Amino acid sequence: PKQLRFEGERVTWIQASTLKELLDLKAQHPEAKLVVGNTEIGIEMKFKNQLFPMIICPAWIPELNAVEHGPEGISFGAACALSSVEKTLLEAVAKLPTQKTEVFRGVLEQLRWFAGKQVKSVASLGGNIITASPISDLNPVFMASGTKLTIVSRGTRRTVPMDHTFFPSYRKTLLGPEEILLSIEIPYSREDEFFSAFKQASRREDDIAKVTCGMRVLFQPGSMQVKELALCYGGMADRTISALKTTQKQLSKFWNEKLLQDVCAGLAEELSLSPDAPGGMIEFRRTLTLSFFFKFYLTVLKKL
Amino acid sequence: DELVFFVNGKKVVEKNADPETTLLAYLRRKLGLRGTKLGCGEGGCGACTVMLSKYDRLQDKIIHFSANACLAPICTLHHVAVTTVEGIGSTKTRLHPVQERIAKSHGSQCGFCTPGIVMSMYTLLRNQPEPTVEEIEDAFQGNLCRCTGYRPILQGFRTFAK
Amino acid sequence: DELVFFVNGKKVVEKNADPETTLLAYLRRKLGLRGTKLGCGEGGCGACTVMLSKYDRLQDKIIHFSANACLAPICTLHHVAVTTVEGIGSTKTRLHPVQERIAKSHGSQCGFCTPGIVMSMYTLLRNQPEPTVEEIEDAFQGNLCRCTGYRPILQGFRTFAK
Amino acid sequence: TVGRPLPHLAAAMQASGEAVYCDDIPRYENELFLRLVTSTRAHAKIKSIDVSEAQKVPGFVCFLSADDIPGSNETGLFNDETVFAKDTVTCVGHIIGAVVADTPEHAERAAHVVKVTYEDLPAIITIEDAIKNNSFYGSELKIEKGDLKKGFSEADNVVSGELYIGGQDHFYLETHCTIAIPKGEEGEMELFVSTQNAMKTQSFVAKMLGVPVNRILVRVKRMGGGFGGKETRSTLVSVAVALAAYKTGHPVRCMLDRNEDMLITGGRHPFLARYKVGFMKTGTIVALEVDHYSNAGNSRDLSHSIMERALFHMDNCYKIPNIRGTGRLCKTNLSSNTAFRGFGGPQALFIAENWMSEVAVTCGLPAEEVRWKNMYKEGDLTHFNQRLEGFSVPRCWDECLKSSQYYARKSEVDKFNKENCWKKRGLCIIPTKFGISFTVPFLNQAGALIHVYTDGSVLVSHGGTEMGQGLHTKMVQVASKALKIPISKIYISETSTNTVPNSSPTAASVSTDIYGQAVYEACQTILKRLEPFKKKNPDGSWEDWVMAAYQDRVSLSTTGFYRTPNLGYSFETNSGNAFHYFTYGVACSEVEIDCLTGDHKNLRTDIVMDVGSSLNPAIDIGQVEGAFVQGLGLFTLEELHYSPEGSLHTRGPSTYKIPAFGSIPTEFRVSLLRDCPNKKAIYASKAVGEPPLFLGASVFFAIKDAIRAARAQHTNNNTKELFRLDSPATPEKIRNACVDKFTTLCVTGAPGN
Amino acid sequence: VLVSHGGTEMGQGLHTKMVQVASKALKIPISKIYISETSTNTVPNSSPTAASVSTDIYGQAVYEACQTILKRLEPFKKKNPDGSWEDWVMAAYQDRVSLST
Amino acid sequence: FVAKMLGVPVNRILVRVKRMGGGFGGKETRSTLVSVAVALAAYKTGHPVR
Amino acid sequence: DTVGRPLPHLAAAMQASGEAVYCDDIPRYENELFLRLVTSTRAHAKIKSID
Ligand SMILES: Cc1cc2nc3c(=O)[nH]c(=O)nc-3n(C[C@H](O)[C@H](O)[C@H](O)COP(=O)(O)OP(=O)(O)OC[C@H]3O[C@@H](n4cnc5c(N)ncnc54)[C@H](O)[C@@H]3O)c2cc1C
Ligand SMILES: Nc1nc2c(c(=O)[nH]1)N[C@H]1C(S)=C(S)[C@@H](COP(=O)(O)O)O[C@H]1N2
Ligand SMILES: Nc1nc2c(c(=O)[nH]1)N[C@H]1C(S)=C(S)[C@@H](COP(=O)(O)O)O[C@H]1N2
Ligand SMILES: O=c1[nH]c(=O)c2nc[nH]c2[nH]1
Ligand code: MOM
Ligand code: MOM
Ligand code: FES
Ligand code: FES
Ligand code: FES
Ligand code: FES
Repeated sequence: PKQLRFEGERVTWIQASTLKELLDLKAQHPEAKLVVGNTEIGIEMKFKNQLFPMIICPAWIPELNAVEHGPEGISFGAACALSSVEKTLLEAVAKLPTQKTEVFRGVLEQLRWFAGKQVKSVASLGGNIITASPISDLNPVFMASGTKLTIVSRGTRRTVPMDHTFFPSYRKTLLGPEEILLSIEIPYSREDEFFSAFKQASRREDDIAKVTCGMRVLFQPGSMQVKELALCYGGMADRTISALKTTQKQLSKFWNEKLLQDVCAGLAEELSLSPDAPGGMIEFRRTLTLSFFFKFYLTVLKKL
Repeated sequence: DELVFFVNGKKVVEKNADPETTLLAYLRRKLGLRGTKLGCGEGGCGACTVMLSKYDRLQDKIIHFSANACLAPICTLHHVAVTTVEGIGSTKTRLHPVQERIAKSHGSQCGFCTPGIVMSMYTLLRNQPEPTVEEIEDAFQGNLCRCTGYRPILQGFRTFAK
Repeated sequence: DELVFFVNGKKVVEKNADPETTLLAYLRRKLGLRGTKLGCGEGGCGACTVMLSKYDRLQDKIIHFSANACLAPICTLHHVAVTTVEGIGSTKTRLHPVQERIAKSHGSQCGFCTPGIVMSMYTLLRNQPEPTVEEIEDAFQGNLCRCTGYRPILQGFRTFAK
Repeated sequence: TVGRPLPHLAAAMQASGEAVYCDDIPRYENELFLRLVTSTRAHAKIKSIDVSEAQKVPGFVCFLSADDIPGSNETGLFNDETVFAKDTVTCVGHIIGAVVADTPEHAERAAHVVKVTYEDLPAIITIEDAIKNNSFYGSELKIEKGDLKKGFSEADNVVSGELYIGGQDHFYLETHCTIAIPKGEEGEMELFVSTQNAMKTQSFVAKMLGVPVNRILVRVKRMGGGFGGKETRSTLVSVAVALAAYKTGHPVRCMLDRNEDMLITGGRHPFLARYKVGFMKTGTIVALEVDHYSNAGNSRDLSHSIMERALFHMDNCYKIPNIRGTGRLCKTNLSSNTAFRGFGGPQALFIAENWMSEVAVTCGLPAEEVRWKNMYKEGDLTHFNQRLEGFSVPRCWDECLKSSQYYARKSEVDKFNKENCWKKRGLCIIPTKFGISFTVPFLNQAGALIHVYTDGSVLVSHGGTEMGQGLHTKMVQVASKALKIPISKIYISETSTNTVPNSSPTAASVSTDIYGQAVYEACQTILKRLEPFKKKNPDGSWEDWVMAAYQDRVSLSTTGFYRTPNLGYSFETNSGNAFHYFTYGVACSEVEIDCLTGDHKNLRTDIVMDVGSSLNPAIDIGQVEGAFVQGLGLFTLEELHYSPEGSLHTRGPSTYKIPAFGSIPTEFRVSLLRDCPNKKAIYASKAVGEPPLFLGASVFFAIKDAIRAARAQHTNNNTKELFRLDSPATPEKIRNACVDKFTTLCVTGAPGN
Repeated sequence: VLVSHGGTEMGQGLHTKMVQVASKALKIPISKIYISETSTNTVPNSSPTAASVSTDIYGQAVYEACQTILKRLEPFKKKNPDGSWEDWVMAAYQDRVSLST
Repeated sequence: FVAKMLGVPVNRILVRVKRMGGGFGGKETRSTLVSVAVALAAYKTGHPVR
Repeated sequence: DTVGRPLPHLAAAMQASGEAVYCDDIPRYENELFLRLVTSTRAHAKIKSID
């Protein structure tokens, strides 16, 4: 299986066969666009009028396609199709015990009413994550769960749990210009750890103003007392954000009526929208942020 | 380099692949297989549905999955085999049961979304010969029909469950 | 080597001339100027009559002569300028008097031989603007017409003498 | 086979991908491609157009503008449009010109790269701007019956208010499409279009080219959907591609991408309505005053006729003694809005069902009791003084109540709502009637043309176009019955302007009626002519008769024609028939809403339509199902959204949501009403195309019921309050009206409740 | 006006002669009339164009066709004696009379 | 003759004749030796043929 | 009324310019194919094989 090269009117396409080839081509040409399923790039060239004169397709590279079951969680190469993610994860949910599968089930909810068998069969994971759509339905989940990301460039290799710093500005991620996303390990749910994922049913502007969230609480052992709390939202800014001030304020607080009141006051304050925020739908958007959390709150209480 | 893929079993050797060419454009306009339709070009309607098959050096097995042709660069398809509506049957030889079913069930009115629903269903059957009512209904989140109201299609295809 | 000639004033750069290509085939089928007709392919009917112009490094002058396009290899035409029936007039802009004359005189019936007679006469006029009845009548030994009985053509063209 | 469930004649070819649509036609060796160049400004002066960079694009052939047109640049139904824009653009999709190139791709690159330089002009975008800027086409249309002061004096309660219903995109799976072939002689041209209107395609091309209509041939095999958007608007592509063909002397084609189509082609008219209803504590309506405003966009097109059908349907199925309905067409800087399945009926009918639902709340009575009390009786006159004969709604209504088990399921609902706190259910039952006939009397005409060949086989041709509704199928059923021969011996190829001239657009749901009739006449003539040979040989076959007629030199070709008798409403006087008859129906629907997200399930729908004696139950059930789900789309799901500057954001499936597989009610039952022959149409049948769409509103109001219930739970305590809910009732609109501890700020701040 | 008939044009001027007849029968300019082609979907079961009788038989068929059109337009002609052919034609379409035969 | 050879009803077959460059009787009937052959080629290959 | 008057053939000018379209002058489709009849070289014979 050798590297192929195609040239046309305006674009050059290199089909890389080896992770070394890929890492080398990105170093030699940091501008080069990576393309797996094309479900995002395709849109950009046709409707948003971008020309990327230079494209690398890493689809063939093993690594990038590998599905590994480590002790922390399940790692997926960045090129695996959302449909593989969904299939691997459906099996995990049905095989392992409930308590270890909160995140997976979060991911699977976002995965439910999302595109179609056609899109999910060719859309990559890494593809979604790196695209950094403000209304990506997955990034809020990976963020709230602290999904570990393995990022590689020629020579260097780092792993980092995804958090708010990973999405710095509109459409930007925190990759260096030579780096590619190698893999993604979705975490196993711990004891005393619960998770939920909700999304606005509908969408009205291209990549803004669709509320979607991942939510995670970790309690002190056998208690109702909060140890970690993460509430991440898409659809409320130009990027996946985290409700850091709100959730910080609730550490070692008890999961009850009062905390509900504080979190909602917090969410209305910190994720507040100006009455001319892009996307409109101001009031509905507020209401989903709190209503989503209320569902989380109520669902956690049942899980407790 | 040469681009090599298959369509309806037939070898395609493209010596001057342009990276910008979508498979839809390639079928309709270079190959003349006009069964696959353009409906939106953004992957939302399914009118361009085809089935792709590649050998996966990993599962051992050959996999079959459905795909949007309006978004699929031919350049991703080296050593992949495409099957279109005209590849599974025809009123000239024999309709595939998927085709005959949608036809006799009044699941096709204007007909422009039919070839892709045929393909979306045909793909499911390739992966699961005896699928559930659950699996049949969900097989079509990526196909839109403006004519039928969907009820007759789902009823026609439900005969493939149990 | 490139083959370069002109057709109705437009440059033609053939990079892969086949020696076996006749001008008729080229006009009709590469250029899609369908006013020149195939009637026999052996030089006997004139349905394929064009005018050719070359600069003659000798007479000094540019010469204009008529030619059978079913028999002219494009390969003999380097630096030659072809003029066809669509090169001298048109109902879309203006008929050349040769065309208008044959029309109004009932010199055209089925009309398949008309382009070549127009061309045969047009050439005569390019070489002699005031020809004699004698020269007009003889200008046509290479054009056959199955329809008219020739009388009306000659009468109509006679108005070019004196 | 008439009355038997015969599958659509093309279905198997459609299932296989052998069925040929416009863009599937093979290309000529020299065929060229066109891409429209289009405004990016709502209202401006065009300062310059620069083609510099488009010229550099490989395969570029030419840029076309207003200057290239040889005949006229004046087009449209009411001559108020440009083929290409000249000095000023009047909306965002306004066509300025077009690039022609050797591939659709090269076309696309070249068009995208044309710089237009603009000079912004004051711009009227909303209905509200149009009113306050007094910006309308024509004057006020009006229907007035009885006497209002005295309706309102006599009235116990008087509810008034304001309502909005959003527009809608056709979303035909196949977008607009034209192939133009210029012949090279005498200005002749042959065109293959996806259009409902081959007669207007022909006129417009010819007017633009400056050539007589007899030089222009328009052929239409089939469409991948029409729903009204190809009644007129198809010509924005056709006329442009024709010009390209004229200018270059080559065949030229265009299919629009979705985003172009949704921008340019126009869709359903949004309506604003300001209303005042007068009623007794009983719920009997005593007076009604409605002013309608439609958002027309930048040309007249069909807007005027749309407002007429709206004014004819402002009563639904309700006897209203004192009634005044006005209508105003707003002239605005937006794509010209056009025909959409229902043609103003849906909008007027929804307005009506809106004040009706409020009457019933205000009176604290159940809705079905109030709807029923107010219903027309056999033989009542409409607010436009037409007699209602064979009014079959009570049958539809009882039968719908019974098989829908409405009174029992209503118990289950109030039950569910007492035991459920953040989820609620609704159930509603709604009638409709829909007038059958074009509002303009001259369009109610139809030709057919039959040849019988000497092998016995038959070629039918008629003015109607096939867009999925199964017109050709039904026509082939009629011929075959009329002629007393198997369907297998008959065929329809296509619609064309050279077989049937001056055809009305395939629209208004009357095509089976009028074309059916024309084919029937055609058949009859063929039957007279064969009679003698049938007598001379009573035991022979059809083929013998046919052969013996040819041997004896009797013509086996004839035209057929039909005129709808007795039409002609007058807006002064307020009398004469507007329609030939009405189609009637009733739907009941049950939804469950989520009060915390505004999301909802459609649990069950039951439908009983009066179609008379269906020519094809399968096709007709198929029409009811289709119409309904598009209505369900209109009222609950589909939303076009514009910038403050008039620029459309919603330009594909990803931001415009038409109904999906899983949208349809979980329990979706449709019945045709039995034993109700219609004397007024071919073989006792009825038009089915447009009339069912409005029954989709049954979900709008079931949702409104569910919202009512959520409010009584979590907000105030008025069993009798009325909140405004506009159309479409999307997730947003639904959530926001579930006023709760969340939508107010919780927190124990304070607001509403 | 679009005239179509069973006869084919091979140089003998059949279409010319048919156009002349239609224009005389209808009492309108030749310029307003056209024949595009001969086709089996406009006139079926046609005898070959032959035997020298085409002007005779097709001429007579076009005459009949014309007559029927003239009957049809008669009322509108009487209602508007001073109007143009185009007025009669338009008035007939508005009144839902067939202009095809 | 096209229909008979293809085995399909006559109503499936459309013949158009704009003009001829001469007939004189030779295209009264004999035209069909080409027509029928070209039609078959069109049938067998599914492409336009001349 | 031009009956009896010497009106020129209606297509003559187009025939004179070469705009008049005959069968072979109709543009070809992208995929259009070409047929050549194979024909006997014998007046009366039994066809024994075709190669
Ligand atoms: C109609 C339809 C519906 C959709 N619905 C949803 C939805 O409901 N929710 C949602 O979240 N998304 C949705 N999407 C978007 C879809 O999930 C993403 O488009 C997809 O995951 C991108 O994967 P791809 O293989 O197509 O990436 P490509 O388009 O091929 O490229 C993706 C981007 O990531 C970069 N990239 C790709 N791989 C790597 C890598 N390994 N390392 C570094 N950079 C990389 C590319 O350069 C590019 O910027 C939808 C798309 C369509 C077609
Ligand atoms: N499948 C399908 N059904 C359809 C349409 C369409 O485009 N596709 N258009 C509708 C509209 S707008 C009308 S007016 C009628 C038109 O056809 P008919 O007159 O034969 O009912 O069918 C309706 N049903
Ligand atoms: N120019 C011309 N004249 C012609 C022919 C022709 O092909 N070209 N055909 C001849 C023959 S064989 C006949 S039978 C008649 C038929 O046409 P008509 O019936 O209009 O005369 O035209 C005659 N004159
Ligand atoms: O003038 C019209 N009147 C109508 O009723 C109608 N319906 C569709 N299109 C129409 N046009
Ligand atoms: O009359 Mo239907 O074309 O909206
Ligand atoms: O032989 Mo002439 O009758 O065509
Ligand atoms: S065209 Fe709509 S998804 Fe491919
Ligand atoms: S039948 Fe027309 S879109 Fe499905
Ligand atoms: S074709 Fe007869 S001379 Fe060339
Ligand atoms: S006109 Fe027929 S050959 Fe001269």
